[PDB]
Amino acid sequence: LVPRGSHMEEKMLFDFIEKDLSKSGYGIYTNYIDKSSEGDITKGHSVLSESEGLMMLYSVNANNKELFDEHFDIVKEMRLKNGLISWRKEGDENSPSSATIDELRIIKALLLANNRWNSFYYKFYAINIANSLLKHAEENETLVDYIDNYGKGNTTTLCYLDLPTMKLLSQVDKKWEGIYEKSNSIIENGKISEEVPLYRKVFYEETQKYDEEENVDFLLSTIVILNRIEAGENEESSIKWIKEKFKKDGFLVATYNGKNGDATSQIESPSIYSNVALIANYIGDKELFNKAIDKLKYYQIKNKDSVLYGGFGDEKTNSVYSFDNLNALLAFQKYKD
Ligand SMILES: [Mg+2]
Ligand SMILES: [Mg+2]
Repeated sequence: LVPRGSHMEEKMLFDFIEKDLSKSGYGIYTNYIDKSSEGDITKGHSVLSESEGLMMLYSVNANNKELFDEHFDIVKEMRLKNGLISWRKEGDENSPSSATIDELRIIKALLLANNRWNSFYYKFYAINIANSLLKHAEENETLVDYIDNYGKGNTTTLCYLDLPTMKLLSQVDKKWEGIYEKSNSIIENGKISEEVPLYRKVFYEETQKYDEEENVDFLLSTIVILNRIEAGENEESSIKWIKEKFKKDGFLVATYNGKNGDATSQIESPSIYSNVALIANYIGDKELFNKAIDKLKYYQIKNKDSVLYGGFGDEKTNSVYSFDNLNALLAFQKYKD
């Protein structure tokens, strides 16, 4: 009953990300190794604003203003002439393109930071980004995924529709209510089936229709589900489906058949388990939460002699993805034992 080694997993994982996947003043690397042997992967030590946005969310949750500011300073330098944050940098070069989901994740961290630390600067900077999203990515109240200096795409991935950020934005300015309402309508009209109450992957603004994939991308649906509930919307049937599936298979994998709900992949991911844990945390489901956390504990590299100690990835090849590690850090942050 006296806690022993509380927050150990979080510490180990933060230590790995800070010492082994980061460079001071530069940011969080996308992969542990910049170039794989044989050259298949080549930009491992680029920095994604995805990674930075995740670390900012973690910092505000951790009430760590110093760490928050250190990653926000890197993001400010990734800002492009259109007001959006670049998707990626390599050394000193920013990519001229942006993804809506990264912009919205950063706006969310900034608005949370303003609420937490009473610092208007974060809020004003978030507004600049948000106004640029409206100017550059919006079409009939729908935000499209992709934006560069020449124009924008015409597809909307449902996991990009960050309802919680749009809700926060609506509290600052009413123009965001229409965006929230359209986004939520896209989500609500995109259920896969009654048997498998997960979500479509993409919405096509031109036809107002969804993809027709037979398989559900599970990670993406967990993102949509987490977004829905944090914004106060209803996900009772989807969460039941996840809880039943996790209970019956004993694991969750990358894809399921949209008709009958059978696993169609053998691949597990720390990002899937992270999201399931964040969902369970949010709704107060302790059993689901522990089940998801147990998977993350199991896959975390526990070997003190591995350079990957504390992290997630393949010990044999030193293959590591920042995205899985950062999502795991967010889940372990909720784990109090
Ligand atoms: Mg422990
Ligand atoms: Mg280390």
